[PDB]
Amino acid sequence: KRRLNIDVESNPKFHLINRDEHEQYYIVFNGSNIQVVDLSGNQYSVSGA
Amino acid sequence: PRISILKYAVPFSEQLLLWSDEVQFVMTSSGVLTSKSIQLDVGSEFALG
Repeated sequence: KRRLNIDVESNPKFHLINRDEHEQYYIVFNGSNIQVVDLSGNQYSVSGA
Repeated sequence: PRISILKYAVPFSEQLLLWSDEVQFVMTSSGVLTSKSIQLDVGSEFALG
Protein backbone atom coordinates (compact mmCIF):
# COMPACT_ATOMS: atom_id res chain seq x y z
CA LYS A 1 0.00 0.00 0.00
CA ARG A 2 2.49 2.70 1.09
CA ARG A 3 5.58 3.49 3.17
CA LEU A 4 5.03 5.48 6.36
CA ASN A 5 7.32 8.07 7.95
CA ILE A 6 6.34 7.86 11.64
CA ASP A 7 8.99 7.73 14.38
CA VAL A 8 9.20 4.63 16.59
CA GLU A 9 12.16 4.30 18.97
CA SER A 10 11.17 1.61 21.51
CA ASN A 11 8.37 -0.96 21.75
CA PRO A 12 5.25 1.03 20.79
CA LYS A 13 1.56 0.41 21.41
CA PHE A 14 -0.96 0.16 18.56
CA HIS A 15 -4.74 0.36 18.88
CA LEU A 16 -7.54 -0.04 16.34
CA ILE A 17 -10.74 2.00 16.29
CA ASN A 18 -13.77 1.02 14.20
CA ARG A 19 -16.82 3.31 14.07
CA ASP A 20 -18.30 2.87 10.58
CA GLU A 21 -17.32 2.37 6.93
CA HIS A 22 -15.59 5.78 6.95
CA GLU A 23 -13.92 6.00 10.40
CA GLN A 24 -10.99 3.60 10.81
CA TYR A 25 -7.44 4.35 11.96
CA TYR A 26 -4.58 3.48 14.31
CA ILE A 27 -3.26 5.30 17.38
CA VAL A 28 0.45 5.21 18.24
CA PHE A 29 2.01 5.77 21.68
CA ASN A 30 5.77 5.84 21.11
CA GLY A 31 6.37 7.01 24.68
CA SER A 32 6.53 10.79 24.40
CA ASN A 33 3.95 11.79 21.75
CA ILE A 34 0.70 10.83 20.02
CA GLN A 35 0.39 10.05 16.31
CA VAL A 36 -2.55 8.92 14.18
CA VAL A 37 -2.34 6.99 10.90
CA ASP A 38 -5.17 6.00 8.56
CA LEU A 39 -5.48 2.56 6.93
CA SER A 40 -4.27 3.79 3.53
CA GLY A 41 -1.11 5.76 4.37
CA ASN A 42 -2.40 9.24 5.16
CA GLN A 43 -1.29 10.89 8.41
CA TYR A 44 -3.12 13.50 10.50
CA SER A 45 -2.02 15.96 13.18
CA VAL A 46 -2.74 16.27 16.90
CA SER A 47 -2.92 19.57 18.78
CA GLY A 48 -2.62 19.97 22.54
CA ALA A 49 -0.26 19.40 25.44
CA PRO B 1 -16.81 -1.23 23.87
CA ARG B 2 -17.20 -2.71 20.38
CA ILE B 3 -19.39 0.29 19.41
CA SER B 4 -22.84 -0.58 18.07
CA ILE B 5 -25.94 1.09 16.61
CA LEU B 6 -29.36 -0.52 17.02
CA LYS B 7 -31.00 -1.38 13.70
CA TYR B 8 -33.62 -4.11 14.19
CA ALA B 9 -36.07 -5.25 16.86
CA VAL B 10 -37.35 -8.84 16.87
CA PRO B 11 -39.78 -10.53 19.28
CA PHE B 12 -38.95 -14.14 20.04
CA SER B 13 -39.77 -16.76 22.69
CA GLU B 14 -41.75 -14.47 25.00
CA GLN B 15 -38.98 -11.86 24.90
CA LEU B 16 -37.82 -8.89 22.84
CA LEU B 17 -34.40 -8.76 21.19
CA LEU B 18 -32.44 -5.81 19.78
CA TRP B 19 -29.85 -6.60 17.11
CA SER B 20 -26.84 -4.47 16.23
CA ASP B 21 -24.15 -5.37 13.69
CA GLU B 22 -21.86 -7.04 16.27
CA VAL B 23 -23.82 -7.66 19.51
CA GLN B 24 -27.32 -8.76 20.52
CA PHE B 25 -29.18 -7.44 23.56
CA VAL B 26 -32.01 -8.80 25.70
CA MET B 27 -34.54 -6.51 27.39
CA THR B 28 -36.34 -7.43 30.60
CA SER B 29 -37.76 -5.93 33.79
CA SER B 30 -37.83 -6.64 37.52
CA GLY B 31 -41.56 -6.25 38.07
CA VAL B 32 -43.94 -3.63 36.73
CA LEU B 33 -42.19 -1.90 33.84
CA THR B 34 -41.26 1.66 34.85
CA SER B 35 -38.44 4.10 34.18
CA LYS B 36 -36.59 2.76 37.24
CA SER B 37 -36.86 -1.03 36.74
CA ILE B 38 -35.68 -1.68 33.16
CA GLN B 39 -32.59 -3.72 32.31
CA LEU B 40 -30.49 -4.42 29.20
CA ASP B 41 -27.90 -7.21 28.94
CA VAL B 42 -25.58 -8.83 26.39
CA GLY B 43 -26.60 -12.20 25.00
CA SER B 44 -24.46 -13.19 22.01
CA GLU B 45 -21.49 -12.17 19.88
CA PHE B 46 -22.37 -13.20 16.32
CA ALA B 47 -22.21 -11.09 13.13
CA LEU B 48 -24.74 -10.16 10.46
CA GLY B 49 -25.52 -7.76 7.64
